[PDB]
Amino acid sequence: YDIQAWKKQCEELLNLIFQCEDSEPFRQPVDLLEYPDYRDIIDTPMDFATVRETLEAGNYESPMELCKDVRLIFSNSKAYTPSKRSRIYSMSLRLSAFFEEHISSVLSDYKSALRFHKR
Ligand SMILES: Cc1ccc(OCC(=O)N2CC[NH+](C)CC2)cc1
Repeated sequence: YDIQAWKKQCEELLNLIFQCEDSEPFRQPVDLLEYPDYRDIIDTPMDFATVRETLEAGNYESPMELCKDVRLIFSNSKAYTPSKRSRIYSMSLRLSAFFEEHISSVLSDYKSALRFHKR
């Protein structure tokens, strides 16, 4: 029933993701000196520090908005990878499975709490 519970649930999930070795390439923006053509392929860079900062600033209204930004991290990895067998893309696939496994109840609980609020 708690309409606000998603925020701490997302903070905790972000903490687990930061602790995970698979999040290393995604903890800060992609290095434009290392990948000089990055912005010719990727329109909207996104990373987990930006997600965490947006959440802490009180700039997400729902866990759906947070989930859209996290999914953008993974779609940017899929778009920039030169191959399906690349190291960073392989890490993003595992991290995405972990994120999706944990975010499902956060989204369901929030949507259920909002429906209860409007019963
Ligand atoms: C965001 C992104 C996504 C996929 C990439 O695929 C190539 C890769 O994973 N590497 C080749 C270059 N090494 C220095 C690191 C390993 C690279 C960057």
